[PDB]
Order: sequence, then structure tokens, then C-alpha cells
Amino acid sequence: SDRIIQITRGDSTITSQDVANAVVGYGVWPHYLTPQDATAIDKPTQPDTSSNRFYTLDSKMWNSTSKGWWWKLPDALKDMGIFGENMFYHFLGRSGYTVHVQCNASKFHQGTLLVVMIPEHQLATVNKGNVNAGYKYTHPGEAGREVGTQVENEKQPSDDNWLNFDGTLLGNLLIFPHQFINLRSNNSATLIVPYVNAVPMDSMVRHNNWSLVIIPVCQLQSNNISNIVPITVSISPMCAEFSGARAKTVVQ
Amino acid sequence: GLPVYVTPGSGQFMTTDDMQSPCALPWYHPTKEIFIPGEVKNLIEMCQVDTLIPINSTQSNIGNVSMYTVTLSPQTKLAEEIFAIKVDIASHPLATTLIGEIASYFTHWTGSLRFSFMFCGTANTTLKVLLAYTPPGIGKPRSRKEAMLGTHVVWDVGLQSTVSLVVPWISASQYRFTTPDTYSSAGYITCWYQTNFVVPPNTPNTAEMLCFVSGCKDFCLRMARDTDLHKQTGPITQ
Amino acid sequence: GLPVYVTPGSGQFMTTDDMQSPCALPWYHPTKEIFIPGEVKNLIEMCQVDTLIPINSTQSNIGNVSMYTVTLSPQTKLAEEIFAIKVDIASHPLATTLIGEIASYFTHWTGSLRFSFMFCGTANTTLKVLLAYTPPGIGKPRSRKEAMLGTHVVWDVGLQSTVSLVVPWISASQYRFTTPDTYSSAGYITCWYQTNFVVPPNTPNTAEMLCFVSGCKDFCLRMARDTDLHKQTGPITQ
Amino acid sequence: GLPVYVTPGSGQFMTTDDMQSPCALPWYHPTKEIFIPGEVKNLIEMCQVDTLIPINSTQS
Amino acid sequence: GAQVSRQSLNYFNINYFKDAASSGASRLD
Amino acid sequence: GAQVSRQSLNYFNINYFKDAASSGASRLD
Amino acid sequence: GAQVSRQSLNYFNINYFKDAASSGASRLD
Amino acid sequence: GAQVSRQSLNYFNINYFKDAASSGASRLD
Amino acid sequence: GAQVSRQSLNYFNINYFKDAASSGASRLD
Amino acid sequence: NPVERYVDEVLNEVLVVPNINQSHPTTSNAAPVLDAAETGHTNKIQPEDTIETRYVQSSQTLDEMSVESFLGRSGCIHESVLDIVDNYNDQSFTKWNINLQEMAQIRRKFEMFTYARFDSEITMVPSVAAKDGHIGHIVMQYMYVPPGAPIPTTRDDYAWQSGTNASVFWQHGQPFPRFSLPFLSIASAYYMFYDGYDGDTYKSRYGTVVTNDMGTLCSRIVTSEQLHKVKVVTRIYHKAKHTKAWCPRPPRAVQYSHTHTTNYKLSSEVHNDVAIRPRTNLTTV
Amino acid sequence: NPVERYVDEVLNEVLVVPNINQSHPTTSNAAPVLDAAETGHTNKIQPEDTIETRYVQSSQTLDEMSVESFLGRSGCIHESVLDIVDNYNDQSFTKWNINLQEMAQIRRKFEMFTYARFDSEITMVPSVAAKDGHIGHIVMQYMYVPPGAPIPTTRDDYAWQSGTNASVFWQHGQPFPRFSLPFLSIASAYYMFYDGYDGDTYKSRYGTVVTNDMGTLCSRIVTSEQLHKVKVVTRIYHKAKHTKAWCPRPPRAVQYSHTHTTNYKLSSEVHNDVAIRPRTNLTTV
Amino acid sequence: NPVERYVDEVLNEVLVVPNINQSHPTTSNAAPVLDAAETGHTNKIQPEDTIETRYVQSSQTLDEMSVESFLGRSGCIHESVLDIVDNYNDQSFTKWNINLQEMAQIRRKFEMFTYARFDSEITMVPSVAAKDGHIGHIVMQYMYVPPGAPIPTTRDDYAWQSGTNASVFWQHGQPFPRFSLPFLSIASAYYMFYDGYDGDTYKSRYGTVVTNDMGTLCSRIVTSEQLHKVKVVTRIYHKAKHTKAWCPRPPRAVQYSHTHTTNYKLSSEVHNDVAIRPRTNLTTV
Ligand SMILES: Cc1cc(CCCOc2c(C)cc(-c3noc(C(F)(F)F)n3)cc2C)on1
Ligand SMILES: Cc1cc(CCCOc2c(C)cc(-c3noc(C(F)(F)F)n3)cc2C)on1
Ligand SMILES: Cc1cc(CCCOc2c(C)cc(-c3noc(C(F)(F)F)n3)cc2C)on1
Ligand SMILES: [Zn+2]
Ligand SMILES: [Zn+2]
Ligand SMILES: [Zn+2]
Repeated sequence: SDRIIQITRGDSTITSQDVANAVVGYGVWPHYLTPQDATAIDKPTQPDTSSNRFYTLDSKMWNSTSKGWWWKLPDALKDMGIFGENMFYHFLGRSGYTVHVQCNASKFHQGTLLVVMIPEHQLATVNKGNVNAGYKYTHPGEAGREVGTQVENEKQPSDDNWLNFDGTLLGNLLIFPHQFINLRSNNSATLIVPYVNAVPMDSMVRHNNWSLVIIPVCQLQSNNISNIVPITVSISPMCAEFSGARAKTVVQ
Repeated sequence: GLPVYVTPGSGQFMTTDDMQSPCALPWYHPTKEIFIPGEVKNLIEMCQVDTLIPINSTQSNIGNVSMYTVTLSPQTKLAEEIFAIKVDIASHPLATTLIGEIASYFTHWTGSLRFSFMFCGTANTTLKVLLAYTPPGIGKPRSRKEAMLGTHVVWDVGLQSTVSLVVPWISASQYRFTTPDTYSSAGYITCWYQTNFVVPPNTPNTAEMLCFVSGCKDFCLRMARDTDLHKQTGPITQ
Repeated sequence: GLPVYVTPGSGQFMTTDDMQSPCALPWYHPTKEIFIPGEVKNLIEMCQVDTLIPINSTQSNIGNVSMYTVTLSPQTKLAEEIFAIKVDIASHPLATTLIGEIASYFTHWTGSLRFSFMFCGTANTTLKVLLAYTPPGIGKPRSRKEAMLGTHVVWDVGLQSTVSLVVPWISASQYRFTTPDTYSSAGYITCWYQTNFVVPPNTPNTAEMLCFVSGCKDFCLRMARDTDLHKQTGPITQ
Repeated sequence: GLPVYVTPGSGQFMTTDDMQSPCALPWYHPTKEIFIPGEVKNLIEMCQVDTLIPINSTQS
Repeated sequence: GAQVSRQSLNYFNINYFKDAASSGASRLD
Repeated sequence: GAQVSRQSLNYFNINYFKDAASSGASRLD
Repeated sequence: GAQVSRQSLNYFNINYFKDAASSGASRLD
Repeated sequence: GAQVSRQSLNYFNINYFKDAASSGASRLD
Repeated sequence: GAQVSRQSLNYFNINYFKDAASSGASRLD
Repeated sequence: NPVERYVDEVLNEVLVVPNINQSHPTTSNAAPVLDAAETGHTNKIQPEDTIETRYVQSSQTLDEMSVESFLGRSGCIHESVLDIVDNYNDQSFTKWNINLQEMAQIRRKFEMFTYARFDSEITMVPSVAAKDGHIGHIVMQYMYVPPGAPIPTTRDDYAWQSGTNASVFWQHGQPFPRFSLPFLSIASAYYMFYDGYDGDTYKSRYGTVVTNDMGTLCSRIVTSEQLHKVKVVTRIYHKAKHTKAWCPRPPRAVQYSHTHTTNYKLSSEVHNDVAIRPRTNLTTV
Repeated sequence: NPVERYVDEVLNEVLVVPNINQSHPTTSNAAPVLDAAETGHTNKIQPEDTIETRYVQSSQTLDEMSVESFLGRSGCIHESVLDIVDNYNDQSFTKWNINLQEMAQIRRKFEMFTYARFDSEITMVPSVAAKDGHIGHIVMQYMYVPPGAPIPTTRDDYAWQSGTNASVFWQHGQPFPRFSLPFLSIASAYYMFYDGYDGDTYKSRYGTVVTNDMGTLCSRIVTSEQLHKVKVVTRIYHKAKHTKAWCPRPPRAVQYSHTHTTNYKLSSEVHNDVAIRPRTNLTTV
Repeated sequence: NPVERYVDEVLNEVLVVPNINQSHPTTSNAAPVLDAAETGHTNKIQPEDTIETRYVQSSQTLDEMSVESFLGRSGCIHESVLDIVDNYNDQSFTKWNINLQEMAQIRRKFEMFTYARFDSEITMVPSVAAKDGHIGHIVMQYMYVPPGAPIPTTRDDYAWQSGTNASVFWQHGQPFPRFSLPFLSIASAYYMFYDGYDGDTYKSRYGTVVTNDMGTLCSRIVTSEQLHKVKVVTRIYHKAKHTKAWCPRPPRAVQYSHTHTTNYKLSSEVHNDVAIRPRTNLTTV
């Protein structure tokens, strides 16, 4: 059946009996860095199955007024087992990902989530001159950011979902790898993205390569609103490799 | 030396010329190029990707996600009109879509357009709708019967959430102007209730619909020009 | 004559252009070239030669040979820090070394650096020291344990007076800026007592150490630029 | 560079000259040409067609 | 971009720019 | 520095300066 | 438009414009 | 004064003046 | 008017005008 | 054929679009018009599938829509001003922190991609305004000071010697200066966007300002002080050559406010801040 | 022979006219001189048929009478004026709705055909009049704004950046600017005449104004305000290259009055409105 | 292949750097990291010997670091001034004792070698400052007077005839003058340094002034006296072509003070006289 999917990564296996196929960002499957493209000369460390496994973040609650949510990678996994440990003990990291978003309701519920993976999602600030989004705000961790909640601070990012938090129109996010979770059709979304950057490896601490954005474009409605409908995110690194070992970096 | 005749145009600077010039950094060797996923070689690649139409961009909706959805519901009158817009790739509300934005960087366009619609209601919500394209030389249809006489698709809502209506290139001339010009206005897309929006008891009485657009294999843009969909009214400072 | 189109750039004088020009001394025959030892064909040749690092260039030492030596001696506390500097080839105190000076004539650099140390104490003086390279993305190590976790060499003083620590090219980008720029700061080299400085009786209780630097087979400079390690604030007269 | 001698006439604009010039619309592809009846290639074609003489063109 | 002929009378029909619009007056018939 | 072709239609792709950056717009695809 | 000769002494009689009137002084006899 | 090469990629190393001093920057190694 | 040589080092001794007086300095011996 | 390809270049018929084939009435349980946008893919249905089409030979070409063409047109990126008002020594020279972020037109086009790699063609258009009547003999010097090189602080600073930096001298009356630049980054491509910092603290910088340092463009009127004051405005034009772009993105929908940042401003009535024109209602064309 | 054809081009002997052959006295019931103009055909009788002719070798050529030649001469189509009178900001830039209908000489020639397809060569002749004495350093910018592109509304409008539109910068003292344009229509040929409208109501527009929109030519003096005021007049010249024309028609017989329309005016004495000169009577040569 | 070498020139990939090969853990009594700097040799240890490296294909080239490239950029070596103040005959001409020692930037680079042999490219940038308003028609004459040739002592000296010396005439408005010079020394290479004298007494001269005589560069405004006074400053630029250098040496560490001599000055606080920045202590990065 083309409605079913099983994804096995390391010691984790995820399933969904109502998928809308899967997406491979830019049609490129994640792969390890080759010697022709590499620049750093020390032998890389490749944790393999101890890092290339599904890590489930904190679930979020989707309700009639939700404006959306976003996470940044690898920030979101900074505290996830071996993968997390590796991004702080090394100067350089490189990884692809399998992002599996989960959301089920009932055949009597309706709602639609636009699930997007944006490369270099450089956030903007609003009406604050040339002051940019503070490091703290673009590094929320597994908790991510809940659009429409944060009590404004000067260095706080734009919270306008219709402007992609960056001065561009929401309707055009579809140009990035994406899927929709239309409650009437599927209960999950699956996106597999390769490493994308202008350099072969980079600092996992100060550079977030991908941003996962989830915006409810079609409002959640049903005649049984008391039943909470969560949204859960499970991300698995792929071909994770690190270089430039040393002491563990401590942020803040 | 070799006798030469300096021709008109010499010494001029045309922003679109294609000449060679000495390199200011002789001997400099550029950084090795590495593989990066997602390379684009031609803008047509971007025109072929669906993007949402802010079709419901009424003043009260602009600035909200709702400007992208159209609401459907049980009707009391038959064959009611649902929406109506011009087909012109660079007119409003198509203007800010990716294909509309790119079209706004050119003066001419041609080819067939692909409009898609995804029903956002519950799995138990049924509906039949008629999507029609009215070729030019006549006003927009005032009724379903009037619209139905043109190019159309009857969409039945079911397991497959999305339907597509192709607006074939039906024009006197091989190309049309992208800017709103009478002579080259391409027609309309209207949507009507074919049957009705029906639901079982205890099911929401309204549902949303998302609208997409992209170009077909024959879509093409011509004559590069600056866009009027973006401006600068002051200095951009550091 | 042959019709020509004078292109933009014509008549301009670009200090880095590469054109031909008539010779002011026609028929002149240059002096025969004779063999002279020591010809250099590429600056890389000079970058591969060790030169001393004025590593101990404190205000009180500058202007004295002592600015080139680091003093070692018997410690009362274990694993004490000996010295610490940035690895950046054009930062201080590496700036005035030959490779640092040459690097200052270019905008970009890449490759592995070779740091060497020669123990200047007596033949009966023993010592074990730990030389470490801390890749970027973290502050300089605050202890030997912290430093030891990175790239390092444990140096045992013996018959061979000199040891070398290679700072491998570990960077996100293929090149870095030679000028002190945050994004491209390459890390640190720290030196710590592995065991201790030990001597027999009647032997000087301190000893000097000389520090050298040069580039490895992969060192390379790019984008020629004027140096800021030298200036002219007035006319140079006869 | 190649030594050249700028000849008289250079830089001038003669309305009947026949030179080449850079195209302001690079990469632009003109509309396909279709068959249209009645093409004329030389004015002699028009000179060979009878037309009436206003031979009786008195003021009145 | 030269349509070099031969006969020796070697014709050199040169197109200096890469656009057809750029060339001079057309040939006849 | 000329990539002389032949067919007679002899193409002459000339690079006047010794740097790749110096040449004009690239070819397509 | 070149009347290329050979002998090597290769003569290059070039006519820059497409009109006979445009060329320089004539040859003798 | 041209050092015409071939490969077709025909290199044309031209020396416009009759003095070695007149030519541009030298080749490497 | 070119005395094209060959060796490949192709010499191009060109006389731009049709008068001997017009050419540059003479060769030696 | 290197010659057949040549003809396609002259005619601009390198990238042709496919023809429309004749189609016929159909009755089948294969429904191309139906699909699922949830998949994230675009339905690949063509006109022959939804109507009965005729056969048509396409003559359109996609050449002009190529990236090389889209980003290969010279646009203004800076307007340098040297205005002699009351002190020749202080006003006859200036400097500019180089960037492709100050002018909206070319900035928006590059920003329709995440990464771009290209060589550059810079063309300068200097114009001398005669404030008092004459302009004398104006000679300009433009010097590229890469990051690290000494920046002149007076019109006679030794740095103007340009012993290593590239300088271009232009003489009024001569054609517009122009030169090429090779891909300059220390990375494989220029970052149009950068979701990263130059550190990990609340005070670290964010955005492309961290990765796009290009140095300084210093300029001065070489000519020494003259009786009549002039105002020289040099406009810099940039064009990309031999271009490659990656990961297309949504076009800038609101006005730019600053360089190297996506920041923007919103008024109390947001419909005024975007190109979207308010519709009377869903059915008013 | 591509070389034999070359000689014909240089000598202008590509299209030769036929010879006259010797003819003789005739007596026959075949009467070439008699025919019927009602048929709508022209009697194809030649001189050898009506008189006894000698043999003559024709040397005339029809080359110069070719369409390429007839429409291939550069003529003035516009005279743009920038006259600095009392406000530099308002008077230093202008715009023109492009058309080939403002100057009678070239307009009449094109209008001798119904449809025409050709590339264009535009040549500009700018001339700076020194109203107060000096002209300083004059630099001009001409920008082609295709229909839809933003039209500048001030001398510093962002549109002047020309990030995509083609612009030509000319510097006083340099040769006259010139460039080529490819056939621009969305149709297969330009309409010299169009018996149609842009709608079907009493208020729809009639004529070529409906089909011949070519955009706007915007121009400005790049040089900033100078002490002495100047008046720059840029005359635009157009020439057709690689031309084709269809369906010849009667030449314009009265003066033109407006663009894109065949409208005309008549006085009380119409013989004054046409080139026809009144004859004294039928027999006064 | 003379054509394969051509491609390397265009791409600047003539001198490639070696790759880094994968290395492995080792345990041996062969210790590459240990050596003896006393030998005067540099330890040739590479990264593969001190850590476990991966395999990496190098793409860097040493082309730009070549001597030809390092000394092949045109830099200013002299700024000649002709300032008409109150006596045209005395102020309209001047002379310069030629040398490459007056400007620090190019001097320091040449002085990084003991001997250098090269041809020269001289480029001149003249600029006429209108002190009173107009500049009229300025024509300049630059004449190279080799050592021994008569030096003009008035603006009309017979020496200006230049019957044998090379002279370059420049006309204001024309492009910048430029010419090449062949290696000029009576020796096989130029002395960048010379530890010798021109005699053996306490009064003999020391240094390169003894070996580097290059003659005099004389110049004058050819144009005869004009009403309005001008100030012509001609800046001379030099570049080495076809270069060879021998015996590299330490870079100049303090400011230059005079020509042909290594003399220098020291203040009471020497750290101010060198580029070395005082360190807080041994462990403060
Ligand atoms: C991304 C990205 C890419 C770039 C490069 C922009 C080009 O910037 C310049 C310009 C405009 C001029 C020079 C320059 N080089 O020489 C001269 C001189 F002639 F003006 F001196 N100007 C150098 C750079 C890097 O900036 N951001
Ligand atoms: C029928 C028919 C055909 C035409 C085309 C007339 C040519 O009109 C122009 C002109 C005169 C100039 C430009 C132009 N393109 O670039 C420039 C710049 F350099 F002036 F900017 N001017 C563009 C068109 C379409 O008009 N009517
Ligand atoms: C070491 C070393 C090498 C040199 C040569 C420096 C070049 O000096 C010149 C210059 C700058 C110009 C001329 C010159 N020849 O002709 C002219 C003229 F055109 F100016 F007359 N100038 C001749 C020399 C030797 O100086 N020191
Ligand atoms: Zn004046
Ligand atoms: Zn005046
Ligand atoms: Zn005056």
C-alpha cells in the first residue's frame, strides 16, 4: 500500500498508515562528504547508528487559534543523545535529516498544516531598525518557537507567519521542500533533506542549516474540540559526521 | 598601424551589452566549487512549481493566512458562484504567486496555466464543484450555465484531495503582455457549486479550499524588465 | 578601415592590467644574465622556512632579544600554563614572522601551520611539555586537561633539541581571511607542563625556549593586497 | 596592443551607413514568423501594377 | 563568427555580436 | 586564445584576456 | 572581402565596405 | 609575431612590438 | 601585405600602407 | 557541432519548449486531473489531458529565462559622492564598505536564490557637476582595499600609492571604466542568506554581514585643488557573469530597510506594505 | 558561389532587369495591345509588341528598389527635450511613449505596406546647448521601460537603477550612441494598419494604438545640478534591418494629424490639401 | 601542449599544491616530530605525521604567489609637480633623479630580495589643476636624460630637442602615457642592497647610491605661457615584468627615512617604531 510507510534509522522504527508519499529535498539523498569537496584535513568521526536515529521533540498542542511553530536544525537536537554530544565537542559538523511530523485526529476533523524545510532561514525583526534576531531566540532547542506567544523583547524575531518571519509571502514557501498534513488525507509528513551549505562542513553551534516551519493554513475544526490534537516531531540525523575534536563547548 | 573606423555606439555603456574586460585580480584562483543540492539553471524550473494564490485577499483578510483560503458550505440556492479571478498571470490576485512574481520580471508571456485546488474539509464531507475557464471576447459568466459552456472541469471531492484545471493557451497572438493590457487580457476562471457541500450530522458546516498555480510544459516568458511588484522609496542603510 | 567598437574600460589605467607597450629603448641589448645562487621563483619558498616568533613581546621585552624566548623552570604547582597565542597566521605575535609578513600581503590563507620549539637549557636539564591546538568554536582552554582534549603533541626533551606541532587546516571554509576577522579566527596554541622542569644540583634553575613557525605543503595565500604591517607617514628623501 | 590608425569618418553618424551594433535585448527570441499572403520584396513589384491617372484634375 | 568563402578571393562575412538583430543590412532576394 | 570552429562557417570564440573572469556571458545549459 | 595572395608573401587586398565606391585609389594600367 | 598553437583551440600568443621588454607578464615556473 | 613565416611560430611582417616609405625601421646588416 | 551551437546562440534557440500534441476524447478510470498536493509535488498534468487539443509546433525558447540572463544585466549598486563644499582636503576623497545590498532592484533578484556563484563585471559612470562654472581637468582614482589593507585617511595617504591593491585611474573625457572580478568568496558560493552568527552570545552578529565582507572601495579626485568647486558622483554598476544559483526562494514581498538583514517594517494597515491589492470580494475580477 | 554573390553585392548587380529584344513588323489577329482592365489584372504587354525595337543589353539593377533598401535608411523619429529653466529636479528628466508615428518622412514609407517585420537600429544624436556659457560634464542616461515596468517620477527614482531594463549611458564628447533591437511584437509582424478595436463598445479604442504599444523611453541628465543651465535635445533615429513587408497600399495623400490614426483634415479648397496640381484643362501639358 | 598550458594560465592552475593523504595511528621509534633547528634546516614534517588525517584533494594554486605576480603590480614611485605661481619660465619645467626608493609600498616589496632582474612598465598619470579657471591646451614633454646627457636648465634649453634621448609627448585629453624599459643595469641584476663603497676612504659613499644611478627624468609644459595658472602633477607608476629575484631577506620592520640607505630612526619607546603590538603577558591571546 502506498498509504503506509515504515522508516528505520538506527534502533528506531517509525510507522504511519496514512502518508502522502515522502519528499527528498532537491532530489538529493544525504551522503557523506567526499574527498573532492572536503577542506578540513583531520579524519572525521561518524557515530553511525548511535547518532543517526529518530529523536522525538516535545509535542505541541494544535488548536483553533494556533498561528504556527518553527524549529531550527541542528539547534533542535543540541540535547539529543550522542548526536548532541558530538555537536559541542567538535568545531565542525555535517548532517542530513529525515523529518517525520505526526498529527492524527479523526475522519470528522478538518485542518491543514503546511510543513516546510527552509535552508538558511535568516529571520527578520520588525520595526527595530538594523537590530537583528538574538542568538538566544534562534536557538530555542527542542521546544522550538510557538508563534504568537512570546512577550516581545528587542532582539526577538518577527512572528508574522504570513510573511515567513522574513519579509516574504507565505504562499510561496512551497518552493522549498514541503508537504501538507491535510487531516482528511494523511496523519503525517515525511521529508528527507541532504546537507545544504556553501561549505562542506560547519559549526553546529553558530550556524543553523535548516529550519522546520509548520503553519496551520486551514484551521483545525471539529465537533469534539475537547479532545486535544497534538503535533509531534521526530527527526533523525543521517550521515552525521564531525571534525575538529576538543573540549565541550558550553553556550551562554 | 591598421586603419580603423570608429563606429557609432563606441564608448557607450549599455547595461545589457556583452563585452570582455581586463581582470582586476590577475592570477587569482577561485575557491573550488563543491556540490550543493538544489541548483537552478533556468527560471522555468521555478515557474513549474505550485505556490498558493492569495485568492481571498480582501482588505480584511490581507495579512492573515485566511487570505489564502476559500470557504465552502451547504447552499440553499443552487449553482451559486464561489470565486472569480482573471487568468492573466501577472494580474491580481495572481501577481504575488511565484510564477506571477517571475512573470513580472518579463514583458511577454505565453503557454498554458495549471490551477489546482485542494479540499481541506473532513473525510466525511462531500462536494462537486465546476471550475471554468472563459476565453476572452466576452464578459465573465454571470451563471454556472454561462460558464459551463467554456473550458471546464467538474471536480468530485474524494480520496484524492486535489484537482487541476488547465487554462490552455487560447490567444490570437503567440504571446501576450504580462502587464494588465486590454488587447491581451486572457479571460477568467470562475468556480461554481455543481451539486452541493454535504456533511453527516456532527460535522463542521464549513470547510476551506486551497488554490495553487504553476505553468505547463508550454509556459514561457520573454523580454526581461524591472518589476513593479517591489520598490525602494528611500536609502537602504547599514 | 576596419570598423571597430570602442568598449567600456578603454583608455583607463588599471594598476593590475596586463598589456603590452612600445619600448623606449629600441635596439638596446640587456646585460647577459649570470648564475646567482639563491634564486626564488615563488613566495611559497619563503613561507616554508622557519623564522622566530616574538612570542614574548611584552612591552618591557620589545626591543630586546628576550622577546623571542620563553622561560621554563621548576614548578611548585602541577600542569601550569606556559604560553598561549592565536593560530591566525597574521595576528599578533605571529604577524612579524616571515610567513606572517608575507601573509599580510594577501587577503586569504589556507593550509597547515608548522610550529617548532627548541629547548635552550643544559644537556642535563629534563622536561616534558604538552603543546596543544584548540580548533575554533570554543574559548582558549583554561587548563591542561581542557587543552589536551584537542590536537596536541607531548614533547619530551632529550638529545634532539627541537619538536614540532602541526596545526592542521581545520576550517569550515576552504580559506580564511588573513586580517583579524571573527568568522575566520582559527583557534589557539597553548603550552603546558606535562611533568616538570628537572635539573641536578649546581645547574641553572631556568632555561629558555625558542619558537619557530613556517607553512606545510598545503599552505597557500590568495588575493594580493597592500600590507598594514608597514607605513610611510612622510616623504622619503635623498 | 595592435597599433591602429583612426581614419577620417570615424565617430561620425551617416544615416545611410551599414554597421553592426550590440543588441539591447540579449537572449530575446522573436515571435515565429507565419505565412502572410501578399509579401513584397522589391518596389518594382508595385510599379508594375496599373493605377488610375487623375488626368482630368482641373481645379473644379 | 565568420562565413569564410574562397575562390584567391576569400569572403569574410563576420558577425561581431551574438544576436541576429546586431548584424547589418540583409542580402537581396 | 581562439576556439576556431569550421563547417564554410568558421566560429571564432576569442578570449582577449588571460583570465576566465574576463570573458563575456556564458553559454546555456 | 579579401583577395588573399601567396608567394611566404601573402597579400591581403581588403574591402571593408560592400560598395566599390568605398575602396581606395585604383591600381595602374 | 604570433606563437600559433592548435588543439580546435588555436592559441595566439602575439608580440605587437619588436622588443622583449614590450610584452606582458611572464608565464610561470 | 604580410610576409607570413612559420616554425608553430608564425611571423607576420605587415605593411599597412602601399608605400615603402610608410613602413617602420629597417632590419639590420 | 560547435558551429550548429553557434547558430542557436545567435538565434537564441538553445532551450526550446515542447510542442502541444493533438489529443482526443477519453473515458478512463485513470484520472490525471486528480492528485494530492499534500505529497508536496506539483501535478504534472498537461493541456492534452484536460481538453481535446490540436497539434502545434512550439517556437518559444527558454534562453532568456536562464539564470545567466536573469542576473546578467548591469544594475546600479552604489552612488559615490565627492562634493567639494568648503574643504578640498577633507572632501576630495571617500570610502565605501562594498556590498550588493544597498539598491533594491538587483538585490531582490539575487535574493531569489539562497546561494550564488559568479564572476563580476563592474562598470563605473562618473559625472562631474560644475558648481562654479568650470571643471578643469578631472582625474579620478578608485582603489580596492581588501579587508586588512590600510585605508587612506587623507587625500595624500601613502596607501594611495597602491603598490599592491588594484587601482583604476579614469580621466574625464575618456570612456567609462570597467573591469572583471573573479568569484571572490572563501567559500564555494556567496551566501544570499545566512541563518548563523559569528559567535554564540547575546551579542554575536546575525546574518550575511558575518560572511559577506568584501572590503572597501576608496576613491579620490587625483587632481589637486582647483578654483571652481565640483561635485563628482560616481555610480557603480554590477553584473554577474558565468553564474550558478541554488535553492530558489520566495521573492522579497516588502521594502528593504537595511543591508545584510531581512528586517522590515509594518504600518498599521499592512495591505499598504505589500503589492497585494485588496479585492472587493471573492467574485470581483 | 558565395564569392560570386559577394561581387554582385559590391557592384549592386544582384537583381538585373531584362533586355529589350529586336522586334519586327507584324500583322496578326493576336492583339496584345487589347485587353480588359475589368479583370483586375495589368496588361503585360511590353515595348517589343507595340513598335519595332532594336536589341539592347540592360545594365540597370533593382537592388536599390528592394524593401531592405527602401526602409533601410536612418530617419528621425523623435526629438527629446530636457530644458533646464528654473528647476533642475523637475526639468532634468523626461519620458516618451515610444512610436514610429510622430515624424512624417519615415512614417509614410512604412505605411506603404499593411504589415512589416524587421529588426531595428536606433542611433541617438544628443546636443547640449550652453544657455549660460558652460556645459560642464554632461552624462546622459536613456532607459527603456517596457510596458509594465516602473516609470521613474523624479530624477532619483529607484527605477533609474536599471537592474533589469536596458539603459545606455552617453558621455558628452564620446561618439553617438547606437544599438540594435530584435523584432519586438507579440505577433508575427508589426501592424502598419489595424481595422479593429480593443473591445466591442462605443468607447473601445480603434486603430494601431491597440496593437502597437512599445513602452516608454525614459531619460535624464545623470550629472547633478550645475551652475549654468543647459538645454539637451536628443534626436532619435530609426532604421529597419532584415525587413519584410506585406500587402502594399496607397501612399499617404494628405498631411498626418495624429499618431496611430489615419484621421486627416480638409480645408474649404481641397486641392490645397493634396499634392495634385490643378490643370488648366485636359490639353494643357 | 602549448594549448593545455594556455588553459592553466586562464584558470590560474599552473602551480598546484599537493594533496593531504589519509594517515593512520602509529607506534614507531622513528619520530618525525623531533629534530634539531641547530642544523639550520626546517623540519619537513607534514600533518599526516602528527595526526590521523583524511584524504583531501587540494585545489589551491600558487600562481598568485609567484615573484612575477608579487612584483607585477603597478605602484606609484614619484609625484612630479609643476606649479605655476609667479614665473612661467622658472616654474614650467623640472627634473627628478630617478629611483625606486621614494615610495614605501613598492620599495618594501623589492627589498624582500637582495638582487632582482626585470623589465619595467612605466605608466604616467598627469592631472592639470585649474588654479584660475581654465587650463587651455596642455601638452607635456617627459624626457629621459641618461647619466651624462645634457640636462636642460631653462624651458627652452636645446636639450629639449631630444635628438637622441627618448621623449614622450602627452596631450591633455588623450589616454595616459605608457612605455616599456628593458633591464637597464651594467650588471646582471639590480642591487636591492649593496654592502660596498665607491672608494676606500672615510669619505667614500656607501650603499646602493653607488650602483643604482638611473639618470634624470626631465619634464616641461610644452605649451607656452597662458593667462590662467595651472598646477600639473604627474604621478609615475612602475611595474616589473619578466622578473627574477635572488636571496630573500627580512622585510623592512621600521619606517624608511632616506633613499638608497637602510638608515632608520628610533624613539624613546621602541615598541612604537615597529608593528609588534605589546602583549599583556605570555598567556594573553
Ligand atoms: C555576495 C557579494 C559579492 C560581492 C562582490 C561585489 C563586487 O564588489 C567589488 C567592487 C564593486 C569593486 C571592486 C574593485 N576592485 O578594483 C576596484 C577599483 F578599480 F575600483 F579599484 N574596485 C572589488 C569588489 C570586491 O559583494 N557581495
Ligand atoms: C511598429 C513599431 C515598431 C516599433 C519599435 C520602435 C523602436 O522603439 C524603441 C526605441 C526607439 C528605443 C528602445 C530602447 N531600448 O534601450 C533603449 C535605451 F538605451 F535608450 F535605454 N532605448 C526600445 C524601443 C522598443 O515601434 N512601432
Ligand atoms: C633598481 C632600479 C631600477 C630602476 C629603473 C626605474 C625606472 O626608472 C626610469 C623611469 C621611471 C622612466 C624612464 C623614462 N624613459 O623615457 C622616459 C620618458 F618618456 F619619460 F621620456 N622616461 C627611464 C628610467 C630608467 O631604478 N632602480
Ligand atoms: Zn569657464
Ligand atoms: Zn566658460
Ligand atoms: Zn573658462
